[PDB]
Amino acid sequence: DPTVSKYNVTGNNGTCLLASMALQLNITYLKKDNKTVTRAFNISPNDTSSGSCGINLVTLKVENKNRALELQFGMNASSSLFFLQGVRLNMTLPDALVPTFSISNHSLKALQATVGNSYKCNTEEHIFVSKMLSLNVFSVQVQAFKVDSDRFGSVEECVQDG
Ligand SMILES: *[C@@H]1O[C@H](CO)[C@@H](O)[C@H](O)[C@H]1NC(C)=O
Ligand SMILES: *[C@@H]1O[C@H](CO)[C@@H](O)[C@H](O)[C@H]1NC(C)=O
Ligand SMILES: *[C@@H]1O[C@H](CO)[C@@H](O)[C@H](O)[C@H]1NC(C)=O
Ligand SMILES: *[C@@H]1O[C@H](CO)[C@@H](O)[C@H](O)[C@H]1NC(C)=O
Repeated sequence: DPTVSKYNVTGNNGTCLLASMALQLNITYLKKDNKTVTRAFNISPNDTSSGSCGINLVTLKVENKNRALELQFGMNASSSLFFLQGVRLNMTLPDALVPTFSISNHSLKALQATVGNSYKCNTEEHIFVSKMLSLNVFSVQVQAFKVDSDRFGSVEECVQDG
């Protein structure tokens, strides 16, 4: 299993993202020898993390020498819901036909919960990013935008955990 890592993003108005989650990139690509391969790359506890705050956009970037993954969270003030709305990936794969590439999708809606509550799920979710890339959220507790007393709000647990 991927390792559960903790994340805290703080900016001008304090903490805007709390997360405890295990993540894995599942990528299908063409190797130099013209063959297709599918590999998993776990987000490592060792990765460098950072992020940014705002009232429309909250980001978390996890990176190392060969890879940078950015999660973008959005929210709808009229509904007071937050959600993962985007994924950006930069990667270098030495054995790929195209070694250095990017994959993105900014039309996502996952990990959705009420603003002021936290999203929690222990059931693996394979989030489609492109035909060739999924973000596997192996387990997660996450909260974006509004954070009170620097801790998770009440849990909204995915139905599948039942
Ligand atoms: C902080 O709050 C102010 C006032 O609510 C808002 O205008 C500003 O965009 C917020 N900044 C961040 C980084 O969330
Ligand atoms: C990917 O690389 C481009 C160009 O260097 C950069 O603008 C972008 O922020 C990078 N994306 C991530 C998620 O680091
Ligand atoms: C934002 O919330 C309002 C109120 O529920 C709704 O009318 C609107 O369609 C929502 N936007 C999106 C993108 O869901
Ligand atoms: C991005 O993800 C959304 C949600 O699954 C999907 O509807 C859309 O087709 C995706 N875009 C691409 C280019 O894969």
